[PDB]
Amino acid sequence: SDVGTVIQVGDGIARAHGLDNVMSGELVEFANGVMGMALNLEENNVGIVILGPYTGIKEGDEVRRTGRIMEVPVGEALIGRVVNPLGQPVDGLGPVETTETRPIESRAPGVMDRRSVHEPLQTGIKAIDALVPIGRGQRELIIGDRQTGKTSVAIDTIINQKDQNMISIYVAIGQKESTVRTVVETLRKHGALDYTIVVTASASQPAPLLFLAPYAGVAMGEYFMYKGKHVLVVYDDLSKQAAAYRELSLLLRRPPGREAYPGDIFYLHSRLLERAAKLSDAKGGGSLTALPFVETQAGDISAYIPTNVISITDGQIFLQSDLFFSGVRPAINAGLSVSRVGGAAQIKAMKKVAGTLRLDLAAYRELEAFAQFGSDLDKATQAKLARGARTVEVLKQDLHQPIPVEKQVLIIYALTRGFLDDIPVEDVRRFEKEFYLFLDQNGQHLLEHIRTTKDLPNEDDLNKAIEAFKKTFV
Amino acid sequence: DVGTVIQVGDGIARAHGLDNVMSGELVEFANGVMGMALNLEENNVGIVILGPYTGIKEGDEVRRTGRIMEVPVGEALIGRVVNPLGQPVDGLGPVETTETRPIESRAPGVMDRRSVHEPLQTGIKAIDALVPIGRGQRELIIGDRQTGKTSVAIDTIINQKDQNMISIYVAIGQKESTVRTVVETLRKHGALDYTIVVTASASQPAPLLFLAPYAGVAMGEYFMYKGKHVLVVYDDLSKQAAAYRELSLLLRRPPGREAYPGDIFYLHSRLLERAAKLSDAKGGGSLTALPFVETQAGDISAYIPTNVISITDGQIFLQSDLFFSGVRPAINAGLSVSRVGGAAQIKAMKKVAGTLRLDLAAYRELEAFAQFGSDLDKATQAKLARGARTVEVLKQDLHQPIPVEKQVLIIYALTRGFLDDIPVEDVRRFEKEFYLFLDQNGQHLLEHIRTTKDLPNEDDLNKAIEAFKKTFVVS
Amino acid sequence: LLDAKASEHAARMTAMKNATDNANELIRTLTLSYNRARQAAITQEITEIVAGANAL
Amino acid sequence: MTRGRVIQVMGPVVDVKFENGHLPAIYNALKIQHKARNENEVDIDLTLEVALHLGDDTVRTIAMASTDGLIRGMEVIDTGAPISVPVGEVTLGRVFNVLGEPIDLEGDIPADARRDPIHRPAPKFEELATEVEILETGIKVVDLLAPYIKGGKIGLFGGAGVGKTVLIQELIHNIAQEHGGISVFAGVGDRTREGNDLYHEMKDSGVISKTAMVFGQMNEPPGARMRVALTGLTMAEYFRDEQGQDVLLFIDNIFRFTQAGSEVSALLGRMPSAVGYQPTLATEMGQLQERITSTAKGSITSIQAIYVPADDYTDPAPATTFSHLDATTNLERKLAEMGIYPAVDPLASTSRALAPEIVGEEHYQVARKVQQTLQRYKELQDIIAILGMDELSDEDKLVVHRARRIQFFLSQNFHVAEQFTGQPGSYVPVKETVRGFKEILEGKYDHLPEDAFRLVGRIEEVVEKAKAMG
Amino acid sequence: GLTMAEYFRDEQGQDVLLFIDNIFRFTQAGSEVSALLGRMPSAVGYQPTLATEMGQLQERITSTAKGSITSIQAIYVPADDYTDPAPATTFSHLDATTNLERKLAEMGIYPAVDPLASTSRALAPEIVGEEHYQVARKVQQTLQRYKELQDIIAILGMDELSDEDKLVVHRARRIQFFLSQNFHVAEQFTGQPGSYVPVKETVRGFKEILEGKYDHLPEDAFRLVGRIEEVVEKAKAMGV
Amino acid sequence: ALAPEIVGEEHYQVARKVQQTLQRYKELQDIIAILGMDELSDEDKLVVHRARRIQFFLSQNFHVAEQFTGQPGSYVPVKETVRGFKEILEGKYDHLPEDAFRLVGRIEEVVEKAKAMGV
Ligand SMILES: Nc1ncnc2c1ncn2[C@@H]1O[C@H](COP(=O)(O)OP(=O)(O)OP(=O)(O)O)[C@@H](O)[C@H]1O
Ligand SMILES: Nc1ncnc2c1ncn2[C@@H]1O[C@H](COP(=O)(O)OP(=O)(O)OP(=O)(O)O)[C@@H](O)[C@H]1O
Ligand SMILES: [Mg+2]
Ligand SMILES: [Mg+2]
Repeated sequence: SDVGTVIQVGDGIARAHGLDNVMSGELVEFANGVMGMALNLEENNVGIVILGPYTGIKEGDEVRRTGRIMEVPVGEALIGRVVNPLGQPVDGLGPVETTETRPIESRAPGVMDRRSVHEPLQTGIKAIDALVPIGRGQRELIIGDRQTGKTSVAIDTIINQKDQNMISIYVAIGQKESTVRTVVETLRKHGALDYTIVVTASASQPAPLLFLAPYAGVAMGEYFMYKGKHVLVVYDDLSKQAAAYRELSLLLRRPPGREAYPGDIFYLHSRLLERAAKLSDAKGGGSLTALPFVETQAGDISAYIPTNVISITDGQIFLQSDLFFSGVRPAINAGLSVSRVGGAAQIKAMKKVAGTLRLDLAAYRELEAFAQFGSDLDKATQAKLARGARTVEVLKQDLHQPIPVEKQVLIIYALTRGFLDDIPVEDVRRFEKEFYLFLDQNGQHLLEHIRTTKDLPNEDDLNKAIEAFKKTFV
Repeated sequence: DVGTVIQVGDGIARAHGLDNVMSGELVEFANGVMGMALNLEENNVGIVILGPYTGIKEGDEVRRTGRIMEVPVGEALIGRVVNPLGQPVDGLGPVETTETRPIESRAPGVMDRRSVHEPLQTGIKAIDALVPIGRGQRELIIGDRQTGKTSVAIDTIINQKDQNMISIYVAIGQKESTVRTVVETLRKHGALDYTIVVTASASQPAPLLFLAPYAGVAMGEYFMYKGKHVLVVYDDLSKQAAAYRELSLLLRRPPGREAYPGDIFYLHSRLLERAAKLSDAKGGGSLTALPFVETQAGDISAYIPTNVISITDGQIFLQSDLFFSGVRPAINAGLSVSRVGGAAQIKAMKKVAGTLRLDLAAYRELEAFAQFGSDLDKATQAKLARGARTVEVLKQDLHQPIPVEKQVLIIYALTRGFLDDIPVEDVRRFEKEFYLFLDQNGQHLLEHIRTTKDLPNEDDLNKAIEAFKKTFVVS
Repeated sequence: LLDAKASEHAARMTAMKNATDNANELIRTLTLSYNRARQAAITQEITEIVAGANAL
Repeated sequence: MTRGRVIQVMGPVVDVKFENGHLPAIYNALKIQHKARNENEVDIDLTLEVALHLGDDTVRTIAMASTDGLIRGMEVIDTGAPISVPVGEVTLGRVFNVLGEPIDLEGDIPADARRDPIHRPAPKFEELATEVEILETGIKVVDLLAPYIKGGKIGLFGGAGVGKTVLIQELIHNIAQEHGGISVFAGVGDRTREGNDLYHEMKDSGVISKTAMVFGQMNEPPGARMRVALTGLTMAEYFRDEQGQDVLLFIDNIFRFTQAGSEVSALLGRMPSAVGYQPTLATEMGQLQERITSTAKGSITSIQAIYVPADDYTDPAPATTFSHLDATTNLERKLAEMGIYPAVDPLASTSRALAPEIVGEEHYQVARKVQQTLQRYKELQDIIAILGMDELSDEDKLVVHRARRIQFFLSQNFHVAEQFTGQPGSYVPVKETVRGFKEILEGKYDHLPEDAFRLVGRIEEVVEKAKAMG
Repeated sequence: GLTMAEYFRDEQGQDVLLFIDNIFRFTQAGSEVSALLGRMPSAVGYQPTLATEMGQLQERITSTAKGSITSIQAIYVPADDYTDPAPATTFSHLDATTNLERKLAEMGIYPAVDPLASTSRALAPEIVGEEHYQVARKVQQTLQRYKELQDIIAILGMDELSDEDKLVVHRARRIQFFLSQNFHVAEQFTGQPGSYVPVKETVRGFKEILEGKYDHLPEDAFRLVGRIEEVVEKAKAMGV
Repeated sequence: ALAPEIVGEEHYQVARKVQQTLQRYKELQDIIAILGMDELSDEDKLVVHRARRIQFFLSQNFHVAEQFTGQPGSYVPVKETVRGFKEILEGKYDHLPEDAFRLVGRIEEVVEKAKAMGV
């Protein structure tokens, strides 16, 4: 029948006897009102994962079948609210008042339903827009270590999308609740909360809800994607999800391997990540795009969960601790950052302007690493080492201040064209903000054209404007 | 004596019934497929399947052969390609054997053994001169992948035509194309008329690979106890160790270093120790063994390489970076040794080349210091010239063996200082030109060494070597 | 002085070539020891995990 | 016939009981097709592969799609055979999945198509070929400095940018046009964004008409990823066996085939071995590669990409794969910047068929000199990075002159690049490249502009292309 | 301890300090009882529920709208391995962290604090001021540069290097010894009585070291001292 | 038994002093492996010369080695062994070359083996 009774209760996992017609992935309701998900079906016992406080479930209590697959509430009313992984409001402010539901175990859009990534996502970070392009539909990994800049990299992205016709979701997994309060508070002040959803899974919760938290977050975004608007999703640690499955499995006695991560770990992480796609015109041209985060201990890029997330994505941004403690900020290592789809997600202007920069940076990496010390040398090597240094400053940027794309292409046209040679390396930071003043007051014609045409203006006019400013500068 | 299977997973199987079974018995499934009984728990026999397991269902039938693990032997096997079980593979019909032997024989004891005293001439200048193999020595050919390991064994089997030897080749884990190719190569040189090739290629279930090296010596011991000398080659013992590691884990036997269980040393020794030089009471026969090991990263220091370096009476170490500088076959003289060697050389060769190692050992190390070295003393400069010719004198070619009387004559010249006159690039032509000069002109020297196993008149040889050097021309 | 300075620079050049060649050889020898160890630890942690799992 | 029921479920794994004791064999396949009786249920259309006979008439099974929604007491039915996919001319040009279903919206392959098993006993020693043959690819660098061998496994070490997809399509076009043989593409673990781009490029390059493709996605349970090569393989066996033609098999990354085997061994429960891999690494790896051989009728040759796990060729996974390979081609980004297509490094690519008894002595000598010439040029590169050209000796300047021409003559004008560039493109027979490189190596043609050698075919084309400049 | 501190925070409403000594021993106890409770093992012989238990305890230790708990905890790094599960999981729940290193303790630089690995969310220009932040990050560049340069010195030798490389090593030695201090609880351990340095003074002094004003003094005078004034006198006794 | 009482003071000062020279050589192993002996100064040079002498003078010719190398064996009594090390440590045999110190018995044998070379 549809009623069973609990025989073992412990640590979140309560086995039960009965419930013959349960499905794998159903919801079951205890008497206390806490819900649970059936994840094992032994020959005599159903294995139930509790999705709430378990201190009130005793042996012999009755557990009843909901009759429905695991479902997350969706609707326009969720925008601007702080919510649980289950559709339950947390910020106070009353009910979420949703209209319908979606499965958290959806199929990914298949081949013949997808198109090539064809359009940009402007993050407003000089290094991320120029050097490591993300286009709508890409899967991008931010992999790094504790205390390097990671959360900062994601937040700037949300703010710099204010003008663009975008929807953004933040999925905070395993984080201390004061930190989630600081982040929510930071965005409010910048006016960001009006078009965003924060989904929260604090460190006090049963590990099963940390496990559902990334799936609930994509299940909310896919609703808007199939309706046609573009959407962006950030997961605040996939390594903290991995751990929750490991705990939620080892208690149910599934067999173990490698660092004791069960044998489903690649099947779990991939399904979540592959949902992202740039649907085709028949599907209405919507798009998800995804930003998983992974934290690596002593930079072990070879560990089990890191080897796995480096593979499923369409690129990586590896961040290094020594660059941070050396003034390079954001601390993005150019050698280990890769983009499989790179070359299509930039505006036409940036493509033409940025090709030289990736080559110039590579030559500085090889050459400086030997010849910083030897000054009295071949003039070609001395000139090559100047561009490397200036480039590193032009790529440096401040916290919580994104830069619009038209201004990025103009400073990089200067660095690539080499007008900046005369300027010492040191004051490039202040100068980069100031060339910006001259451009606003005087050069309205060059900027009007770039936004409208996504294209670069006539060289003589650009050379004239930049050469004239070089006269003004002291 | 009939039972039924109850679990059939990944090769390992178990059967309820069979109450009286023996450890090491043969069992037959209803399929016509065979198996080995290895364990007896109180109600269930544990069986390892030696054939296709895709027809074996729970509740199927397994029956008792009535015999201990037995391999077919007889004179009819020579010249046929066969399975580890006595089953013909080349086509050509049945093997038509007469009798059987256990694959779990005891080795020849102490007092049932004698010391070695007859050579196993390989026709390879570096092995015969520097690292001798006597009949009955156990020697391990160890090198990284693609270093010529197979090249050395086949050169030996062809050269062991003239001498009254039986040779067996046991291919463990090798690619099937490489094995078919070897048989056509043996048929072209006429070698197959006196040999047996035993095959356990990589697509087969692991149990027939494991029993395969053992089967090789069960065929060879039949001939050994009847008095005729025999040689055996094992094409990868490190692939035999892998197959045991799988058979033990599925069985659930507990783990060791890497993952090899503790019976790896017991496995390898049971095989190697069966090789003995029997004494005159036993009829003076001999087995002899050439195991092969492949090592990761070309490093001698690792678990399976050091286990087999323990059981053998020496080793031949081959370097990949010698081979890629072109030297073929390439043999580091410092890490290669023979422990029974010194009795296994003919009298002329003991006198000639007990010193070649001094030129080679020293020369290989010296060229390292001198390249970086600012200066060389006249004594160092001279050592270098002599060393230079030896490396070129130890360079050979594939499938071309040199008879032993010709070996002692070319080594005498180099070890006598006459060869120093010839330039490096010309040394190779001189060696070909010398062997031809000896065939056409110098027959008296060649008759004496073969007949009396000993150096001929030094004065005639000096006279003779100066006479050749007049006829030779340079560049 | 012209012979002395020409021969010096040359001496430094020779030493630096040999020094770099010794360093690069040591890097491959050390790299293999690291790989051998990484493989070793991974097997140990797995076997301790499975030994307790087999007991319970 | 006999119908079973499901008595256990945990993630990808399922157990079935067959009460009469009439049971399925170890690699057979089972269907669940069920219509929902009440609105609480979810309809299911799953299939499962057998793995162990556990006892008490029960069988352990790995699942080929998602197991959510399963209710024990479901009914499962046995096909009497392994997974079987359609073979013949019906498969050319269309994309299929592991089950043999068509993923393309190009109709459904009919019932009458002959369907043959994924799992089959491997080819025998009375059936193989005694003598090595070399396969002429029409590509200058590959045929000259790293000859491919029929019946061989070739290894592609490369990433993005260097352009795997151009090299694969040009090989499929040259073999189909000149040697008259089809190809198969089996992308084990292909990223979905990549499958769509590949189908559009295979179509827009015109190559599609001569190839059949199997895609197994990352989002599938591990057993699907593992058997996906075994279906691409069983399609190619038909052409060699019956159409007797020679065939080419491409595998997208062999590492994911081994890793899926590791994940299935963990689910089923086998104790882990060296560095956490399956106990049976070789018996699984060996049972796939040995099917790829040259039987008397015809041959299968394979180009397989590999990813070294942590730049450790000593790790258990590379060592078993590197056991089987016969040639190795590396693609390096540096060349793909200067202008050389295909971007294959002459000095890091090697073959076991570059030997005078396989190629013949004139081919062996011409190849050995080319490598000597280039390696000496590379020593002068670090000197030219510090200093000027005329600061070298005249012996080193001659090495630079000839080497720079050889690198450019190694390049070639491909046909599948025609869409992108007006240039038509050319195919070179092995005798013509061996003859031509012998002429450059005597210097017969040294009185010519450097760029005359860029993206050209036969050496006589250089003569005419020179005249074009003047 | 926590239930007592909670009653004072919530009902009485006074602000409070909590001191917990070696919270690793909480995590370690669970392991001992895990096997006898019937739990399967995880990672390096640890409980299957490590992150849960740490979360339940740690998420109670908060400063609410009613009142504030300032909380100071000692953690033991299980086998001198910061990559172990118990420290790694713990690192996610802190606002400020100081890491102690035995290599510094061997050199006698007490308190033995890593100036690079120790980071707090409050080193932001607004929460401490522009003058403070400038000096702090500049010290962190000097000490990271000294770390890479020590490898080159150990094999090739210090005289081989440039004037800028020499001046980094000069200043980094002084900065690292001037981070050491004479405590009152070091009265029993070191004889000398002890010092309290106000924040304004610390910024002045570290700025002088970075600008080179005090580089004439010998390095041995910067060990176990409080204010820069003292360092001048300590040198006088030596005779400089 | 390397105790001043059991083996005597003479056999004692000599044994520890040998260990002190050799342990320094291990510390200097990882520097001389890269640069060579140009980096070494003063005491480093003298210590490496005497360590090379000591390490080869601990090697011997055995009667059981006759089955591998044609040389005869040697038995060195203890009073000779202790006496020999002293002269190497003092530096009385600094002039003789390192290849003359291998596979020899009592110290004199090194002088005749050097004289055969003439180096
Ligand atoms: N671009 C930047 N400019 C200045 N300060 C920065 C920058 N990026 C990061 N920081 C500072 O360095 C730290 C970075 O915090 P962040 O949250 O990125 O660390 P994290 O360890 O990656 O966090 P998490 O544990 O959530 O992943 C903070 O102290 C922050 O103020
Ligand atoms: N002395 C030689 N002179 C010339 N060519 C040789 C010589 N010895 C071997 N070769 C050739 O060089 C290559 C050496 O590879 P080979 O297969 O013989 O090595 P192997 O160590 O026996 O291989 P494996 O790892 O499979 O055991 C082959 O192409 C072989 O034909
Ligand atoms: Mg953060
Ligand atoms: Mg071989």
